[PDB]
Amino acid sequence: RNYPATVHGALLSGLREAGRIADQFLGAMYTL
Amino acid sequence: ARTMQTARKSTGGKAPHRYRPGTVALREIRRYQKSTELLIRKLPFQ
Ligand SMILES: Cc1cc2nc3c(=O)[nH]c(=O)nc-3n(C[C@H](O)[C@H](O)[C@H](O)COP(=O)(O)OP(=O)(O)OC[C@H]3O[C@@H](n4cnc5c(N)ncnc54)[C@H](O)[C@@H]3O)c2cc1C
Repeated sequence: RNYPATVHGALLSGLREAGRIADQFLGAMYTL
Repeated sequence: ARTMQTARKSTGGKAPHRYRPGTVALREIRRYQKSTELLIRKLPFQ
């Protein structure tokens, strides 16, 4: 949302979804 | 948006009460010019 149609925007979206998937399928040990 | 403008960046859109001296004096002038009561005290005068 904050950086659309840019390179850094897609870069952060990749980091975002990679963190979303890892917390989903590997578990989050930092939230406890 | 404007984040893609590399040249010729478009800058259009974003960034108590006191009375004045002399008033009470004149009002006193109006007050005593209408009355006729004595102004000097009676006992100090006597
Ligand atoms: C003309 C132009 C100029 C740009 N200029 C700038 C600029 O000055 N600064 C800036 O920061 N950003 C700029 N960008 C944006 C930048 O290019 C993008 O952010 C980035 O390159 C694309 O990232 P992405 O991986 O999300 O998209 P993509 O890399 O397009 O991700 C889609 C990928 O999937 C593939 N694919 C597509 N269809 C299929 C299919 N059916 N099956 C399998 N694979 C498929 C594609 O080949 C591609 O590899 C520009 C983009 C364009 C088009």
